[PDB]
Amino acid sequence: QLVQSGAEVKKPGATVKISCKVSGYTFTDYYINWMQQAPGKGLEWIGRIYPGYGNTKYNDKFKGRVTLTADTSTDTAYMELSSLRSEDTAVYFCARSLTFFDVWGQGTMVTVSSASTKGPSVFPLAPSSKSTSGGTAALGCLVKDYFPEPVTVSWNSGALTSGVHTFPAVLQSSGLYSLSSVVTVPSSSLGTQTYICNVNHKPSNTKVDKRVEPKSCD
Amino acid sequence: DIELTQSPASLAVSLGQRATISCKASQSVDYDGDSYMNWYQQKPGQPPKLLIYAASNLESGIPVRFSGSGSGTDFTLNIHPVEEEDAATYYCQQSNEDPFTFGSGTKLEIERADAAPTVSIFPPSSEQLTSGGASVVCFLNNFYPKDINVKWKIDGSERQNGVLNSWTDQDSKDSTYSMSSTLTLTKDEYERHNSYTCEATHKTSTSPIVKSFNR
Repeated sequence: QLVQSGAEVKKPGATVKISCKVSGYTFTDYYINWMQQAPGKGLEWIGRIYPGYGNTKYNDKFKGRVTLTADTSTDTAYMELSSLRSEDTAVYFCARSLTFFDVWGQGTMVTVSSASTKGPSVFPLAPSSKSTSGGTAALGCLVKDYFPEPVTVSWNSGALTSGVHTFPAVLQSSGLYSLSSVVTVPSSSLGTQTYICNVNHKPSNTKVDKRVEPKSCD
Repeated sequence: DIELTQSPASLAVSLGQRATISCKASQSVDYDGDSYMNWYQQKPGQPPKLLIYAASNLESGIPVRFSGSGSGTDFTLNIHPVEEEDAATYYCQQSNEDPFTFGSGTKLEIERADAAPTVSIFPPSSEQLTSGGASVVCFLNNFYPKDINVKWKIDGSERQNGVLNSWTDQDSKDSTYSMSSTLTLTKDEYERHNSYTCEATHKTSTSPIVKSFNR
């Protein structure tokens, strides 16, 4: 098992240090590599450390900017990246002997931005107006202006799962994230069924339950 | 540094069809008694997962339908009964001589029957209106192909500024795409006009799908 430290949020120019605690083998016996992956982008090798000697080798892209270390005493390897830039926003993974396979950490999300942590505003996306009787209606919640990732959305406390789509957030020019979570439902249920979106943004310890009701004219 | 050249950059096949991708190394990766070439599969928002190592050895857990072939400089990954499940980017990586390097990757996308979007429009919420904001949202769900155009009209005239669009990843099950279009106006702009409509132009129809409401 390879278990990494929690998510990080950093300002540009700052540094981050991620940990990778190992178990179930002789830690000093195998190379540990780190690989990162920007949101919706490929994999990018950063460097390896030999836990036995503490000798390292880094990708040219990060040379002089990354330091890999280890504490054999607690079977933990570390990756420290300095002079952080917004382009450094990515999930960072440790992998034992990536060249000769095999085992990966769960990953550590690091977000680099001048933006500060903020809870989302949750706006209703009122049930779709139907010019003609009988059909499907769409409704949802707009979870706007939060930072950083991630947020979680459920409907009716997880009771409503069919036809739910919680979209990948977009990064607005402001530096804040916004996403929509929609559900399609029979139009006939709008009169009788209550719809609540349950939003949880753990980075700001914010929790909102928003009732999404038909417009007053409906 | 060994350069890994993958091709094509993207593939688009129907479910059940066979696909082959190529990975060429700038120099032979043959050493010991094996070629230090591995293939990884990376699904959206997931860490990469190994498929093949030693150019042709399957990792335990990986189906037979994933086959790695090649030696020296020319390598290939082949996927038989392709399914929506396989929608990801496939990378090859050489582990012969440091630094270890990855190919640019080959994005596997699936083809399917054209599907018209299910369009829903949502007036600004009472909550948002209480402040100085008014966003009008349209959901364009479960359509194909991905190519689609949305036009917003206020009292019959197009509005191009203050719209944010977002597309979902190709659906992992039915291979469709969904998109959201949000038109943000001031509370004053919203209350100043009456008719709000989003028009979806997709190849599935000669005429755009129109959803609209009057304040």
